[PDB]
Amino acid sequence: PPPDEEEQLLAKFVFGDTTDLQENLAKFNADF
Amino acid sequence: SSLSDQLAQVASNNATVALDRKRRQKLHSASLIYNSKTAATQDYDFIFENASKALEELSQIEPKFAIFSRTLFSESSISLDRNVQTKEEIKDLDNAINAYLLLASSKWYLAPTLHATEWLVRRFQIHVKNTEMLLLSTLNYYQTPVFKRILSIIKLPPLFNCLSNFVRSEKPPTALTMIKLFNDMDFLKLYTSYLDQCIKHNATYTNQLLFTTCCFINVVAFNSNNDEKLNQLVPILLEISAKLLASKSKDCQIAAHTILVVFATALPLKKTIILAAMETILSNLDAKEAKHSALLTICKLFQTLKGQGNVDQLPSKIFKLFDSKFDTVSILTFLDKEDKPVCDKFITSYTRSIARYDRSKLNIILSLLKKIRLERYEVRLIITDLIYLSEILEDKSQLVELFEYFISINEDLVLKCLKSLGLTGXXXXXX
Repeated sequence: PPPDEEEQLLAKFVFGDTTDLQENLAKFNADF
Repeated sequence: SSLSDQLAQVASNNATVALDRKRRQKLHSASLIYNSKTAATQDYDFIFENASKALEELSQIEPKFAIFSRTLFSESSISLDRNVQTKEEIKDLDNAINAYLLLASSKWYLAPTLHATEWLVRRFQIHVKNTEMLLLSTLNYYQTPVFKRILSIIKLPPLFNCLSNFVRSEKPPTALTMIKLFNDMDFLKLYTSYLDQCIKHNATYTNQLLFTTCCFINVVAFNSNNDEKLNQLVPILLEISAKLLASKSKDCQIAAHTILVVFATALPLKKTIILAAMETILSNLDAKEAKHSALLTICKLFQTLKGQGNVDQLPSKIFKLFDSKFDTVSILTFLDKEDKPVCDKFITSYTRSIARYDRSKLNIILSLLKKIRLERYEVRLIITDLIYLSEILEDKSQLVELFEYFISINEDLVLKCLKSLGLTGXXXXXX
């Protein structure tokens, strides 16, 4: 059984994850 | 070297690493808004409330700050310390904050940017790690009280050693000491690489872009003696003004005119460089208010140089481009201005190019000469071309009326050029 989204939103919050945050850093260079 | 030299080199690399409590109470205590006692007693959680509440106001002023709340000003970005992360991840934290201080630098008089950057000061340690792009973004506010606070935190880099006497000083850093910064040949090479980075994002604002040139004029001014110093200076300044003309913005283009005209009067540039500069001024010249400033460059640029080929005909790609952006009627309304600038050495190169390339409109070539009192050698150098044109062109009555203007004034000048080339009776026989 795979994890859903709204429980995985609870995952990155409760486990103290920054992997969602760290990927948003390397995604952008000159978005303007 | 010695021991204490190498062992103070470790101190710079761990300038942010909080090790003892007293080390933390010195690093965390410094900030932009709160004084040294009330700053040390508050969480990052407290600071993030005031920042994210303020940053949503800046997103209302312009929507560009909305992206940083996803990455830097997000709630998950409290746990991340710089020191824990790898070397590739830190450069992305720099390239976010370097992208941040561009957008931040414009709205810097406003109160919400002071509460916004402070969390990016105190959590992300930009007053130690990257204080070049912190200071280069905010280098134009030297009179303001907000830059006096910015000095009261930063350990100054080795390139900003001129301001090092103004750190935690009473009075603001004065206007000449800002010039002693820009007088260095290395500090300019930042402020190029800051500006060409700042143009690519197309966020260059009016008060900033004045203070660039108002320093870049003075650097040419303080070095107007040392001809060696100027010779090594224009790979720095003219490569800006080349890239500063490539801007879509009309406001950036007028700044390139201020640096070009000032440097051209201070150093006689070559003919090929001035014709190079005159194309790039012509090529990206779109708006109204950029055109008026652009015409007073070529008015002034052609008078700076003087030598053989001073009054040469313009090249083909140059001239029709100049006819494309500047009209032959609009150049006449320009000469009728009661400012009446010295348009003297350019138009005698403009008129000769008409005589060779276009030739359809020589009604104008009379009316050009009534409006400007020319120089002595220029009129001779014009009339030689028209007499060459008199033989070659399929003979025309309006060309006869041009010489009637020179039968009116300087009759012997018409004779002496005919006595140099050709016959006296043969020209009047030709018409």
